[PDB]
Amino acid sequence: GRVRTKTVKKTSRQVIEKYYSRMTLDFHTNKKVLEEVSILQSKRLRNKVAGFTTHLMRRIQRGPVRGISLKLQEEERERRMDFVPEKSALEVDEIRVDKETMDMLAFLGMADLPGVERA
Amino acid sequence: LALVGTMRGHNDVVTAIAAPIDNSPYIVSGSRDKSLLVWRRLTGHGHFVQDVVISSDGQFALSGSWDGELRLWDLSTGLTTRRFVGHTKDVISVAFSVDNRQIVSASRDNTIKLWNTLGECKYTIWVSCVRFSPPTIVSGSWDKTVKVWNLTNCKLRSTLAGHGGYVNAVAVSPDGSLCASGGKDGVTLLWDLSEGKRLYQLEAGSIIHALCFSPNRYWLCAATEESVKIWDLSKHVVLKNQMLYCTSLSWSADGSTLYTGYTDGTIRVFK
Amino acid sequence: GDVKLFNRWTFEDVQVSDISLNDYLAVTSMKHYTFLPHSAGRYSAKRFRKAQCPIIERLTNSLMMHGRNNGKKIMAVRIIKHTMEIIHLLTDANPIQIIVDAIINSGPREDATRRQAVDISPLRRVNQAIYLLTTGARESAFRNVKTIAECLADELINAANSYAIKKKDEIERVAKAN
Amino acid sequence: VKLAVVVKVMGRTGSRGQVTQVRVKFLDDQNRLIMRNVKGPVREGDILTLLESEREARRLR
RNA sequence: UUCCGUUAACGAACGAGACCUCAGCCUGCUAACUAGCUAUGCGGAGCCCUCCGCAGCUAGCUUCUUAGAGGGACUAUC
RNA sequence: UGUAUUCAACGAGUAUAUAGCCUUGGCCGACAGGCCCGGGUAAUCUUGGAAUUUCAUCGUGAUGGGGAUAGAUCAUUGCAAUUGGUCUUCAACGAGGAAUGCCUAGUAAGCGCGAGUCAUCACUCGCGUUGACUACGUCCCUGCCCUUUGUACACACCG
Ligand SMILES: [K+]
Ligand SMILES: [K+]
Ligand SMILES: [Mg+2]
Ligand SMILES: [Mg+2]
Ligand SMILES: [Mg+2]
Ligand SMILES: [Mg+2]
Ligand SMILES: [Mg+2]
Ligand SMILES: [Mg+2]
Ligand SMILES: [Mg+2]
Repeated sequence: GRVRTKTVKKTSRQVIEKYYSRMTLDFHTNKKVLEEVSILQSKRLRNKVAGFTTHLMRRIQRGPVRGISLKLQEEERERRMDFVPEKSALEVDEIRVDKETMDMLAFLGMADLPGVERA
Repeated sequence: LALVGTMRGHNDVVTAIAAPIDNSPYIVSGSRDKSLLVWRRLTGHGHFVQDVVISSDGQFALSGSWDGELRLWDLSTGLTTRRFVGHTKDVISVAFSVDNRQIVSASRDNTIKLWNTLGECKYTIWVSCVRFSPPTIVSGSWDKTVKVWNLTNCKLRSTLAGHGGYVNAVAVSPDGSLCASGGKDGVTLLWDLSEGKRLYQLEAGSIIHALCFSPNRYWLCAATEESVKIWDLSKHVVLKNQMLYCTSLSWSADGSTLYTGYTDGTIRVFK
Repeated sequence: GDVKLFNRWTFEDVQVSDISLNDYLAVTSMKHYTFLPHSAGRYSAKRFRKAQCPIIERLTNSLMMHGRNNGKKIMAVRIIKHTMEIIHLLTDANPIQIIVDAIINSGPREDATRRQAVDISPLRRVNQAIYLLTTGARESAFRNVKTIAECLADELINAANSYAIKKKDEIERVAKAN
Repeated sequence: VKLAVVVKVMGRTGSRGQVTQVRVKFLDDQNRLIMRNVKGPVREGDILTLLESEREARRLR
């Protein structure tokens, strides 16, 4: 039916992977770019590829997908290294110690640690 | 800026709105509906027309279709005064000359072409929309650069490479002393034609279809996808189917109104 | 209005005395009422498309039987015109009204299949009524002095005592016994 | 003679799939919802006549 | 066995799809005396107008037929 | 049945011997058939290309539906009798038991045309015309495919 052959799926994925810079949302722009950035013999295969690429741009304009890569957030790197607070999330005081852990710190550990609590 | 009215006489995207210099009420809209309109209908092409203009006398209409050809039309009779054929790739834009006797066209063939309105001498030099200087010619390129030519010998004058995105069109001052670009970067670059150097930047946000300079207000109206933005030359914006994008902006000769070419034919006038 | 059947019949007089068979009959005098029941339109493409087709088209298309009569819609509409003139001249009323009355009084309500009894679709109701009327006219016309128009007219008025009503009677009797 | 409007269609049922089981409500009393079966073509929003309004049905007959 | 995914499998060959022919749309192009359309001129009948036939080595055109390059549809929008 | 309107496509068509093919036109012949003028080795010439549709005699009768079958007769094809013209003859046949086959849209069904067959004689392959009912669901039957399962089958349940 209207499901897409692995060839058109693959070629759409590759053209988006290497040519996401300029390609736009309109189907006709997609096909007029495809005709010169790649060699496709059947015109209707080219039309199928262009429409599929348009559909995946609709998919990607909302969020990332599992198909493409390069510039690995969608177009720009440095997504999670910026999530470094000026203070570490791990606290050191009154740090979550219970009765049995108190018995542990009475064992080989030091019972006078800075983060010991009576909880 | 307020709503004047709405139009619904079009079934596809209207790409160019052209108005006579004489301010006469005979404007021509060239659309990718395979049809034109006059505010008379034109259908002599067989593909999707992109760029339309109006002669200096205001009694002719020049429009180019995506089949790869151009046609200058007798507005009254609705017939072609002349054709222009030889753009193998689809044409993208048209413009007249300083004397409105030569026609400059930009297509998908990575080249620009100058044609005589009556003469048989034609010369050639993805080039986006072009607009001649009212005498250099400015043009958009396929590498985020804007080229300026020389009309004396059809030679390249200079290149302006400061744009982070592609250039979809060009803007020139009404007196032929400014240059402006725009694209996906959303930052419109303004330069001076004389020195060909980067003057300054304006921030919009996304693609601007048409950049129109106010003939009297010395302003700049840009059809940004997020919101149409108008600057005064203080560099400050002192205008608003789940997808909503304009296609062209046109400054009226009077200066108190403006006309927009939209997607679903809703041509809107502001005043 | 400016649209009349053969420039003779006015559609803005005929109603339906039921709220279950309205949309399946194109008798409303706002649209779907035509000059004659002959049109080269496609109605078998999608489901429920023939509901938009005029009733007179259905009646004239169901007469092209048996195999010696199909492809002769011209005779069909000529005969329907003749029987229409007969009905109007006799009854002194709008023949559209008589056609609608006959159809609305010739549709069976329940059948029995699988044997359990259960209802009938309204589109199937009008279709069965038209088929029954055409077959009854054919039965009354075969090997008889009568022409097609005369038996069609008699069956149309008698169904507004008749073949179609007795066929519906026996079908409903078989249905209601299970 | 209790006219009913088809409210939802429960897929074709029967040996040949000729009967189609639907849920209906009465035009005289909207709030009463029954299940019945209908031959022929039936779509939602239609109005259907009957004779006996007391017969019940089953889901996916 | 078309695809997305799941995945002790990974990467591939056929088949399918892809392909080719014809038809369906083009008042867009190419150009037609072994194909046509219109006007005019002449002759035919009841100046004009209704009207049939014949020429005008270009009256003009390819809308009507022919045949070629092309376009159009890709499920894009709701 | 008899008058009178009239709308298609596909293809095919010469050895020029007078002339083997397509045949135009004129003449003769009720028709079947014959002579003359000739064209086309082809978009040129054939190629100017039926059911249906106004009108009427039938009149429900195995009747002008039907024409099986026969006799008399003329001519064409062929070396040598196949077919076609005229009249006369006018059988069964008044929707067909069990069973049974095709088909979802310009399709089925109805009507012709061309080609193959060919010295002469039309079923098959295409062409066009008129043109609908229902369905647009299902695995009930007849099958096909996949998964699980059972097997004493493996020529494989006609085991
Ligand atoms: K004349
Ligand atoms: K006989
Ligand atoms: Mg033509
Ligand atoms: Mg196409
Ligand atoms: Mg007759
Ligand atoms: Mg014809
Ligand atoms: Mg008889
Ligand atoms: Mg007989
Ligand atoms: Mg044989």
